[PDB]
Amino acid sequence: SNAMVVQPDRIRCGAETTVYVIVRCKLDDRVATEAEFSPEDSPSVRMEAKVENEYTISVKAPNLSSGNVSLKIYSGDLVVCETVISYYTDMEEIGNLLSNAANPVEFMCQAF
Amino acid sequence: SNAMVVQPDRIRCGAETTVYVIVRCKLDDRVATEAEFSPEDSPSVRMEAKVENEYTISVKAPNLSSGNVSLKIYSGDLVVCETVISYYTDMEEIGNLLSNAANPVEFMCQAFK
Repeated sequence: SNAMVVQPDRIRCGAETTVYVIVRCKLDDRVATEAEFSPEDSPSVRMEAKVENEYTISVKAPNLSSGNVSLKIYSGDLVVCETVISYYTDMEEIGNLLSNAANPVEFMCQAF
Repeated sequence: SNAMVVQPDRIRCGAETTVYVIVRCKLDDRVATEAEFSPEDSPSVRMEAKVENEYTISVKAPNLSSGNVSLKIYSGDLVVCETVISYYTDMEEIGNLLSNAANPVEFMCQAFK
């Protein structure tokens, strides 16, 4: 799409995180740039976004609950990025890290 | 410096990860760009680095051991970025996340619920 990368696409709940969106089309530095975070079962949230450069937008992600959140970025009534970013809690990530670090396929003495 | 942001600056050991560097000065598109990862007790690893745009470089980070790694970005004999990135393991991050809880009763209630 037009959004090359949304770094990071995963956000930890409660942690102040800055999301960076690199764009392929040079952004118009004359229009207004804002972001919209839409959770699953919650009203949308309108965050002001900073234009770091002709291809880079930054936004301080809001403290939302766990689950998936849709991220839109309007560069002046024009959607320059439409993607989904996921929120997660500390316990969720600890459980995923244990499920990853406790895998007998990671041992594999011969791996065959 | 010339590196506005280097994201991510932390890399999980097993997970293949792409690092993005935003530069303050225009990049020459027609010049070969590479990266140099210097670990603490290991020889440096050189990687092909893609110039994504006039201000953005991307590089696939190599699978290194945990600790701090120095990242140098060369735009053809020209150092455009010099920063440090940290490698971490699964258990290290588990400990870091546990260190963020309020009190042990919280973690116990969340574990036994």
